[PDB]
Amino acid sequence: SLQLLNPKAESLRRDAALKVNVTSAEGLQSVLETNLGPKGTLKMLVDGAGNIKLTKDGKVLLTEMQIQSPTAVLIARAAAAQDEITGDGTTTVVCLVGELLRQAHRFIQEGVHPRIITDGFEIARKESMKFLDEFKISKTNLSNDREFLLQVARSSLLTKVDADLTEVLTPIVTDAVLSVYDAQADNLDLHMVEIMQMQHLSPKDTTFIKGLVLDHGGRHPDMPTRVKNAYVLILNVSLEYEKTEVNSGFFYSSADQRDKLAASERKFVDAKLKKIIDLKNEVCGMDPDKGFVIINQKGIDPMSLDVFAKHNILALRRAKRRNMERLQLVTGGEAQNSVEDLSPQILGFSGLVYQETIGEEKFTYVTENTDPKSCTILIKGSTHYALAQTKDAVRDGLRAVANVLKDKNIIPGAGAFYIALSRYLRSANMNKLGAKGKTKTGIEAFAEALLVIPKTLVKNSGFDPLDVLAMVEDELDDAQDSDETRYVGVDLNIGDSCDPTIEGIWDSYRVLRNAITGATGIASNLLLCDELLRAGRS
Amino acid sequence: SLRLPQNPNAGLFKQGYNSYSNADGQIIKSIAAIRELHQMCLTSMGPCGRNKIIVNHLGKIIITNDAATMLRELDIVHPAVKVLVMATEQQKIDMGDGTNLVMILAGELLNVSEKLISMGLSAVEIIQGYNMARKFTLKELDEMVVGEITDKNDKNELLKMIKPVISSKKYGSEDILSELVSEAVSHVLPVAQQAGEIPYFNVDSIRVVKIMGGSLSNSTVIKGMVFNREPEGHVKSLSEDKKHKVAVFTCPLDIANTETKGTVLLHNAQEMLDFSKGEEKQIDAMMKEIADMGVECIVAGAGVGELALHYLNRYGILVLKVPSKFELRRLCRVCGATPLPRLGAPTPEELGLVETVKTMEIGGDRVTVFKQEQGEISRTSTIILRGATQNNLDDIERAIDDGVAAVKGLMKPSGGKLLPGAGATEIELISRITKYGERTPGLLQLAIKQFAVAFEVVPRTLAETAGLDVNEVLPNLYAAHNVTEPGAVKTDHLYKGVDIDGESDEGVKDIREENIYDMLATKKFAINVATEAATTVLSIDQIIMAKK
Amino acid sequence: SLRLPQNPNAGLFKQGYNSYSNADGQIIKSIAAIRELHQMCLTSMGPCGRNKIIVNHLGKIIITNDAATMLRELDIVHPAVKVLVMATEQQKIDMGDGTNLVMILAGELLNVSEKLISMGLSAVEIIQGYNMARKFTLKELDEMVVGEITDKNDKNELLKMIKPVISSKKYGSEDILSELVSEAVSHVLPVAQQAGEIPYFNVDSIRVVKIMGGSLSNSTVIKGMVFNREPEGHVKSLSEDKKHKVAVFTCPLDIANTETKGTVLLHNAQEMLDFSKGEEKQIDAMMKEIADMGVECIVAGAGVGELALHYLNRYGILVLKVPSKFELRRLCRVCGATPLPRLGAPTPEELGLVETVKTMEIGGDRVTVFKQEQGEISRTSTIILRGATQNNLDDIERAIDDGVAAVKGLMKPSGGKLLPGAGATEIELISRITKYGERTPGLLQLAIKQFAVAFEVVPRTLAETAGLDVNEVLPNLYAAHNVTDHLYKGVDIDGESDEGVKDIREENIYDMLATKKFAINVATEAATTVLSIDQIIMAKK
Ligand SMILES: Nc1ncnc2c1ncn2[C@@H]1O[C@H](COP(=O)(O)OP(=O)(O)O)[C@@H](O)[C@H]1O
Ligand SMILES: Nc1ncnc2c1ncn2[C@@H]1O[C@H](COP(=O)(O)OP(=O)(O)O)[C@@H](O)[C@H]1O
Ligand SMILES: Nc1ncnc2c1ncn2[C@@H]1O[C@H](COP(=O)(O)OP(=O)(O)O)[C@@H](O)[C@H]1O
Ligand SMILES: [Mg+2]
Ligand SMILES: [Mg+2]
Ligand SMILES: [Mg+2]
Repeated sequence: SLQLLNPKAESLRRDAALKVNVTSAEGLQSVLETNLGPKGTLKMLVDGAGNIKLTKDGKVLLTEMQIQSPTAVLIARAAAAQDEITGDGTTTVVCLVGELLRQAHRFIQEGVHPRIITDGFEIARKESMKFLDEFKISKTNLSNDREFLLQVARSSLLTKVDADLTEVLTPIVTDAVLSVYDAQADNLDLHMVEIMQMQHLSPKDTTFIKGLVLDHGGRHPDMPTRVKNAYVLILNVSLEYEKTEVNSGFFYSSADQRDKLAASERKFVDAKLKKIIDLKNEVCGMDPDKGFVIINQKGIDPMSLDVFAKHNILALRRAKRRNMERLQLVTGGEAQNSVEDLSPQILGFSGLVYQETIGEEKFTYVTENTDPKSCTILIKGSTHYALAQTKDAVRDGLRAVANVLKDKNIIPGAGAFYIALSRYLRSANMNKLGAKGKTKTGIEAFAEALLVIPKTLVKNSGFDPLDVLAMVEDELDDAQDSDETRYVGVDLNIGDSCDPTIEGIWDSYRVLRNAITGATGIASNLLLCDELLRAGRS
Repeated sequence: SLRLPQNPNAGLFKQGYNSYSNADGQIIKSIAAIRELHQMCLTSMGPCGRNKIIVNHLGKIIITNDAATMLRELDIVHPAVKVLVMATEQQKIDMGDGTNLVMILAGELLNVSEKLISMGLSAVEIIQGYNMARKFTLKELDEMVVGEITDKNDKNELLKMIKPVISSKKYGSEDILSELVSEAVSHVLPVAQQAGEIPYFNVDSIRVVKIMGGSLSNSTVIKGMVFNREPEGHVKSLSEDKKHKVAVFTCPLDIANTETKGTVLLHNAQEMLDFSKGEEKQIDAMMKEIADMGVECIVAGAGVGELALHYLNRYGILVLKVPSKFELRRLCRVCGATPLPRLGAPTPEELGLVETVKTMEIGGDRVTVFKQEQGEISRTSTIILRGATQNNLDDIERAIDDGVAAVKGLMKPSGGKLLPGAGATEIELISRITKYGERTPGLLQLAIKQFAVAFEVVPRTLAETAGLDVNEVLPNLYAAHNVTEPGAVKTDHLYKGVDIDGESDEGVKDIREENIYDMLATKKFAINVATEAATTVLSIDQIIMAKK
Repeated sequence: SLRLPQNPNAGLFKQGYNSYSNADGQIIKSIAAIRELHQMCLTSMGPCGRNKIIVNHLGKIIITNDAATMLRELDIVHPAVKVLVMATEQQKIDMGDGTNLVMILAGELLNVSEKLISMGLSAVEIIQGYNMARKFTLKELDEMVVGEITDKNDKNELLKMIKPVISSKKYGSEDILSELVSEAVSHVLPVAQQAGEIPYFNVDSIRVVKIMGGSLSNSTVIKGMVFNREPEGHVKSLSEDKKHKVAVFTCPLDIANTETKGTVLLHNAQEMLDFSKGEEKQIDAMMKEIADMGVECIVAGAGVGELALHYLNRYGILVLKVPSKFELRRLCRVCGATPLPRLGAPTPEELGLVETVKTMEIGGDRVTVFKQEQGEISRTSTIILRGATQNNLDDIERAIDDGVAAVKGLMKPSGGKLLPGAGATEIELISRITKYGERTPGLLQLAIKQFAVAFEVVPRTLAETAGLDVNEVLPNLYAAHNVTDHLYKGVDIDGESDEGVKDIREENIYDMLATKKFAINVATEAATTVLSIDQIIMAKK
C-alpha cells in the first residue's frame, strides 16, 4: 500500500525484512570471523587517496569502509561504541549480534513469534549477571603484584601483534599504568599515557620514557641541547605579533619619529622578558651546571629568540594544549599565565633534558624526575601504517589494563566465560526463571550463540571446532563431583584445553558486561523489526 | 542459468570495495606482482647496473638506478608493493646506503616463499623461520668483520669507504669522483685530535651545485658556498687582501616600518621640507657604524631598498641577497658569524672572516665565490659539478650524497667495520645459515634453509649484469667456500667475490687488493628492513582495496 | 544505510514478474480496483442505463450498454477483471441474456466481503458461505413463479418475455421493436395443431439486415432474406411466373474441369475449328436440362463464367453469386431445397419454391428481396432496421439478438417460465437469505447475511438511474412486502414514483426463471475465484 502513498518508494516487510537482518549480519560477521583470535587474519585497507591502514581492529574496518546495508549500520554503531568506553569488544559484539540473529532465525521459520523469542533473551541475560558475581575473581590492589599486570596486558597484545612486539610492549604498558595508580586511587587514562608517532629505526625498538616528550626544539643554535638541571617555566602567554585591534597604527611627524615609534613594538615584548630575567636571578646559583628552560603553548616571535640565546635558555613554542596540563605532573611545578607574579615554587625540576635531531624535525626529551606523576610512551615505526598498527594495539591495551585497577575483580579469558554460561543456562530449572512455554526456547538460542566464539577461535587455528570442545565438556563433568573448582580454557597451539589462570589469559570486567548488554539490545530490536522501508525528501 | 546470482549479499559494502585473500592464489599473485618491479631494479644493481628513465605527470625526467629514488615518481597500485616501496625509502633516509639491497632482498624472500607456501607451510611458521634466521644472520655479520677505519681523516683511508659506495652510482672514472667527495669531507671535520671531544658530522653540510657545460675533469672543490647572484652596485675582486670582516643580517636593510598602518604624517610645510633629507640621515647614521667596524660585505635576507644600497656603494661594501632561510643559515657556518636582527653596529666577536670574494663566469652566469683558504678553516663546503647533460647532474648529486651519508656511518658506531664487498658478504652467510638450519630440529628448518637461498641473488645479479653466464661462474665460486677451513689459521679465502667482465672465471684474486669493501652499519639495517618488508606481505592473509 | 539489501529473492525468477499475495496486497485492494469498471456497468443497467462509447485500436466504435460486449473490446491489464470478463462471456454465448446482472452481482459479492475480511474471517469459510447460500437461492426460485405458461405459440404470450427484454435496451421503442421479433418468431415456427418433443430452434432463424436511413417505425418483417448484390441478365417477371423452382448449386456453373491444372492440346487445325463451338455446345447441354424442369433461379456460390451466363439470360433464369457460404444455407431454408454440388439436371424433390423475387432500394442501394408469401418457410426470417446512425443500430441488432436468445432459452429446456421484475425478485431473495442464516447457527452467518446485502444493488439501480433517493423509495419498498399482492411490489421509474409502488402486472414486466438461475451460478463462482486466489503472479509486458 506504499505505492499509493509515494510515486517511487522501496520497502521490504515480513519474510522479505526477516532476511534483511539475518543475511546482512551474516556477511558482516564473516568479515570479522577470521579476525577473532590471536591467530586471526590481518587485513589492510587502501582508500582512493593512497592511505594505508593495516590493523586487526574491527573498528577501523567499520569506520574506513562504508556500509550500504542499514542493518550493519546499527551493528557498526554498536561495535564502535563498545571500543569507546571499554577499549575492547568491537569484534565480540559483531559475532554476538550476527550469530544470535541466526540462532533465533531457525525458530522464526518454525512459527515462533519474535517477541517471545526476544523476551527469553532478557531472562537469559539477567542470569549471566547473577552468575557473573560468582564467576569473577577478586584481586586486591594492596599486593602491588607486577606479574599480574603483565599477564593481563598480554591478552590484547598477542591478538594484534605476534610475540616479537608483545615482549617489547609488555613492560612498556606495565610501566605506564604503574604511575597511574596513586594513593588517591583515581585513574586518568588520557593525561597519564599518550601515543606519539615517530619514524625511527624499527618498530621493535620501541622504548619507554619516564617523562614528557615534545615535538618542538630549540630554533637558535646557541640554545643548549643538553641541560643537566633545568627549571621548567610554564607560560601560556604568547610573545608575537598580536591582532592589534583593527590596526589603528602610528603616525610620525618626522623621519626621526618614524624609527622612534618603531621601538615601541619591542616595549611590550621586553616588558615580559624582564620578569623572566628577574626570575632567573633567584636560580642563578650554580648556573653553569644548572639551566633554565621555557615551554610556551603558542608560537614565539623569532625577534625575541635571540634574547634567550644569550642567557642559554631553551625556548619551546607552538606546544599542544594537552601538554600544558602535564607539565605539573612531570616536572612537579605549577602553571603561570601572567608573568607579573613569579615565584621559585612554581618552577619544575628535571634531572636530564636533551634533544635528538632526526631529519628536519627536532624533538625534546625530558626524563629523570624525582617523583614523576606521569610518563609517556614513544611509538616508533618503520612505515605510516606501522605507526597506526602499534597505535591501535597499545591504545586497546590501555583500557584493558586500566579497567583492571578500577574494580577489584577480573574475568578469565580463553572462552571460559562463554562455555560456563552454556552449561548454566541449559541445566537451569525453568520454574526458577520467569520464562515459561515458548519463551523457554528463546533462552536456548542465546546459550547456543555463545558457543560460537570459542569455536571461532579454533577456526583460525585449523582444528575442527566440534572435536576440540568435546574434551572441554567432558572435563567439566568430572570437575563438579571431584570437589575441585577450575576454569577450562581453549589452547589453540596444541588444539586442547587449558587453564586461563595458569596460562595468564584474563579479560576485563567492563568489556563482557557491556558487550552482552549491548549485543542483546541490537539483536532484539532487529528481530522485532518486520518491515524496512526508505522514504525522504531529497 | 542465463545470469549468475552475482555474489548475493554483496551490497554490504560499496561496489568499489574488493576483497582479496591469501586463498585463491592471490598471495601468489601478490608475489608475482613484486616480480614486475623486482626485475626493474635487478638490472640496476652493481657498478654495471643500468639507469632507468621515469617521466612524471609534470614532464620532469629523473635518470637514476637507485631503487629508492625510482619508486618515488612511480604510481603504485597493488597494496603490498607499497610495503616494498616505503621500505626502500627508509633505508635511504636512515643510513643513506644500501638502497638497492633492500629492494632486491625483500623481493627474493617472497619468491622463495612461493615454494614454501605450496608445500603447506602456514603463514605463522614462515614468519618464525625468517625471524630466527635473521637473528643468527645479524650475529654472524659481527664475526666476519675485518679491518677498521681507525683515525677519522686520512687521504688513503677515505678511498676505501666513499669510493666503493660511489662506484655503483655513475661508475665512470674511479679516482676522479672519489677525490672530489673526499676533499669536501676533510674540511667539515673538526679534527682536534687528543682533545677527547665527541666527533660531529652533518650530512647536509656538503652541497652540490649543478652547473651545465664543461667536463667532469674540470670539476673542483670549493671551501665556500657558491650561488648565482649579480652584485648590485659594483663587482670587486678584493685584491687588497688582509682578508675581510663580514656581517650577516637576517633582516632586510631599510628604515624600520611600523607593522600597523605605516603612514607619513605632515602637519605643516616645515615638516615636509625636512622629510626628504630626514630619511637620508637615518640610513647614513646606521650604515656609518658598520663601515667604521671595517665590514666590507653585508649579507641580507630580504629585499633591500634603493636608499640603503646608496650608502653601501659609498664605502665600497658588497651586497648579498639570501632568500628563504636554509640558504642564509649555512652562510654563517662558513665564516663563523652570529646573525642579529638590528641594523646597529654588529659585535666584533660576531663578525666573520672571508679572505677573498670573487665573481667569475663558469656556466655563463655570474657566481660569487665564498671559498676559504688554508688558515681560518670553514665548514659546509660545496662541490662544483660540471656536466654536459642536466640528467647526469641530478644522480651524481645523489651519488655524492651517498658518499656523504657514508661519512655519517663513521660517527655513531665504534668504527667503520668494513665488510668484504663484491657480494662476498651475502655468500658467506649462505654456508653459515645452512649449518644453522640443520642444528634446529622440527619443521622450521624449511624456512631457514630457503632464507639462505635468497642470498644467492647478489652473486647472480652481479654476474648477469656483467655479461657472464650465471651457470658457469656461480658454482665455481663455491669451490672456495666448499673447502671450509684447513688445519692452519690465516685463511684468506673469505675475500673471494664476483667479478665484472674482464677474464671472468671468478677473479679479482682477493678483494683486499681491490680495496672495495662494504659497511657493517649499512648491512645491519638493510637486512632488518628487507625482512620486515617481506614479513609484512606474508603476514597479511586478506587485502581490501577501495574504488578500484 | 543508503541502499536497500534488494532481498535475496530478487535474483530468483525475473524482474518482470510481479507478486501480489496475502498480506502483500490484494485483500479488498484489488476489489477496490474493479469498482471503476463496476461503476461503469451500474450506469448502464436498466432501461434508463447509459450507453458507453469504446474506440478500439482499429478505430471501430461500438456503442452499447451490454457488459459482455463492452468488456470484449476493452484491453484490460488487471488479470482478476478477466475473471469477471470471461464470466460475462459465458452469459452471452449460452443463454444470451443477463450479462449485466452477472457483472453487477459478482462485483457486489466482493464488495460485501470487504467487511467480512476486515473482521478476520478467512477466505476458506467465505467460500463455504456463498456455496450454501447459492443452493438455497436456486431452491426458492421455483415457488415464486406465477408465470408458468404451456403455450409458447401465440404472439400475445411473447409480450411477457421478449418485450420486457426489449424494454431495457433502446427503451425509446417498445411496440415497434417487439413486433419485429414477435412476428419473426411466428414465421420460423412451423404451423401445427400440437408440436411436442421440443421442436428445434436456433438463433440463425432470425437475422438482422441493417439499412441506413429511415425511421424505426417504418421497419417491417420479411419472411425471406435481404442481401445486397447486383442482379444480372434480366428484370424479374414479378408474379407472372407465380411459384418458381429455385436450384441452389454449390459448385459454379461451367464445364467441369479436373482439380489439377489442365491445358488445351491441339495436334491439328481440324480440332481448332471445332474448339470454338465445342465449349459452346458442351455447357449448353447441361443448361438446357435445367430450363426443361422449370427452374427460374440458379444460385452458384463461386464465380460463374460468362459462357454460362450467356445461356441463362435468354431463358430468363436468375443468377445470384452469394459469395459467403454461411448465408448460402439460409436461402435454401426459405425455398426448402437441397444444395447440389453436381450440375446434372434438377430433380423435382430437391427443388424449392419461392413466391416472388424483386429488386428494390430500401436505403438507396439495390438489394434483392427473397420475401415469400403463402409459401412454406422453415426456420428463416429477417428484420430490416431503419436508422439515421450506424452506431445506434448496432445495439438494436444486439437487442434483437438478445430477444431471440430468450426464445432459444425458452424453447430448448422444459421451459423458462417467468419471474417478477423491476426489483420484485431481488427484494424477496433478501428475506429468504436473511432468515436462512438464523436457522443454522455457526460462523457462516456472517457470510450469509452479507450475501443478501449484495441483492440491494439491482432494485436501487433502477431508482438511481431514475433520479431517485435510495434512502426513501428503497426502504419504503421493504415495508410494502409486510404480510398474493405482497410479491408484486417493485421499483417505479416515473415522476409518479414518489409513492414508490407500481403494480408489475399492469405493464407485465417479467424475467426468465432459467436466466436468473444461470446468472447467479456464474456470478457467485466469479466472485469465489477472486477470494480463492491467495497469490498473484504477473509477467513482463
Ligand atoms: N592467546 C589466546 N589464547 C586463547 N584465547 C585467547 C587468546 N587471545 C585472546 N583470546 C580470547 O579471544 C577473545 C577476544 O579477545 P580480543 O581480540 O582481545 O577482544 P575482541 O575480540 O573483542 O577484540 C577473548 O575473550 C580471549 O578469551
Ligand atoms: N668494481 C666492483 N667489483 C665488484 N663488486 C662491486 C664493484 N663495485 C661495486 N660492487 C658491489 O656491488 C654492490 C652494489 O651496492 P648497491 O646496492 O649499489 O649500494 P647502493 O644501493 O647503496 O648504491 C656493493 O655492495 C659492492 O660490494
Ligand atoms: N418500463 C419499466 N418500468 C419499470 N421497470 C423496468 C422497465 N423496463 C425495464 N425495467 C426493469 O429493468 C430491469 C433491467 O434488467 P436487464 O439489465 O434487462 O436484465 P438482464 O441483464 O437479465 O437483461 C429489468 O429487470 C426490468 O424489470
Ligand atoms: Mg581486544
Ligand atoms: Mg652503494
Ligand atoms: Mg436484457
